[PDB]
Amino acid sequence: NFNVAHGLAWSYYIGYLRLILPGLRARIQAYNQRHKNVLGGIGNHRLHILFPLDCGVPDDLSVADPNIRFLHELPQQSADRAGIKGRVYTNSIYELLENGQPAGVCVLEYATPLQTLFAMSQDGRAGFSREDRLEQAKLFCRTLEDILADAPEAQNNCRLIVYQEPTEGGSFSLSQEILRHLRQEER
Amino acid sequence: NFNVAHGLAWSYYIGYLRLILPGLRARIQAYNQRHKNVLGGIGNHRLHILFPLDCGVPDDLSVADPNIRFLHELPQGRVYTNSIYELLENGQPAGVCVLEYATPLQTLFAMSQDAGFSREDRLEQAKLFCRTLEDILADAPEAQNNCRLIVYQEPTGGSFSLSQEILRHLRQEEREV
Ligand SMILES: Nc1nc2c(ncn2[C@@H]2O[C@H]3COP(=O)(O)O[C@@H]4[C@@H](O)[C@H](n5cnc6c(N)ncnc65)O[C@H]4COP(=O)(O)O[C@@H]3[C@H]2O)c(=O)[nH]1
Repeated sequence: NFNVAHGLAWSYYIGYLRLILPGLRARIQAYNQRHKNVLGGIGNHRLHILFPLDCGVPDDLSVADPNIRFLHELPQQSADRAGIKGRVYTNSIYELLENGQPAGVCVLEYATPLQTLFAMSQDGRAGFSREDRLEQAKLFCRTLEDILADAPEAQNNCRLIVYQEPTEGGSFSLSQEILRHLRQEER
Repeated sequence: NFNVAHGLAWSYYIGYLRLILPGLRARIQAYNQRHKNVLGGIGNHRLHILFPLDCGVPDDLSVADPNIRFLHELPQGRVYTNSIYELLENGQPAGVCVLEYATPLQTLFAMSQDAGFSREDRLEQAKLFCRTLEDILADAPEAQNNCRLIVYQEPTGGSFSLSQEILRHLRQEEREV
């Protein structure tokens, strides 16, 4: 039984989003304070989560797209978690380039449960192919969104950036996709 | 839909157990080399995962039992650290091991506190989570030999001694070595 998406959504919400999002805005503030009249401030205070519905996450997106560039990590959030003293949650600020110059800066990351789905389709078991990985990833996204619609505070502290990928041409820039979202929160 | 246990089991094995267990021996013996002549070695090389079925998972193990005292961190993108604890019995140290809870049970717990999820629903997801993960471990001798579930049903305050439950499993593991 590989019907796993509902689990992934509730696990992501309770085990990460609802634990890390109430502290995010203060760790962005803290970082702005440490480098205020040097680095320049992060204005957008929401966590940007990439959701590639093919479940293709690279281990270093900075080296993936040359228009996405690691800036700094936020101040760490260390916490005792279920017997693990000092479990560490870290988050990263990235810069986005457009047509040469910089154009965006935000706290950004991939939705980690999509890696789970990815490993599941590669593990050699019988009834879980990319087809199923695809429908699981969309059910995951759907359920997580349903969950956030009933959590206004968490919904106001992050932004979900969902996209498929054309596996052919330059039909898609991920920086372009992120920049459009940042210019929608514009509003 | 609250059939969550299946996603919890696959999540916990694929995104954690599968990724930390292979290099657990090496972190232990690096610790043993660092701390041999002073703090002392860690004999038992396996991760011990507490699995309370009532989903009572405090973040500090000493709060669940004063006889479980933190000894030292097991050190070492995304970072994975663990905690070595020592078990007191009759006021004296009786066992040492890398020990932690199965964090996803906290997901089950918070779901019951809400929506559409009751305490019995929770207990049955906890039991389904347990069976599926144990099904997965039986299929992965690699991972199966380097961890141990410690499954129990008491609210971890009482005349139930969680430290005794752990010391029991620790001795049984020494027996089949
Ligand atoms: N980006 C990011 N995501 C995280 C982090 N911690 C958790 N998550 C996400 O939320 C997890 C569910 O939280 P939980 O701690 O209850 O999970 C359980 C947790 O008990 C265990 N685990 C994973 N990493 C660690 C860890 N570093 N330390 C201790 N336990 C860990 O295995 C986790 C499932 O891993 P996963 O597939 O990455 O699952 C999502 C994972 O997508 C994190 O630090 N960074």
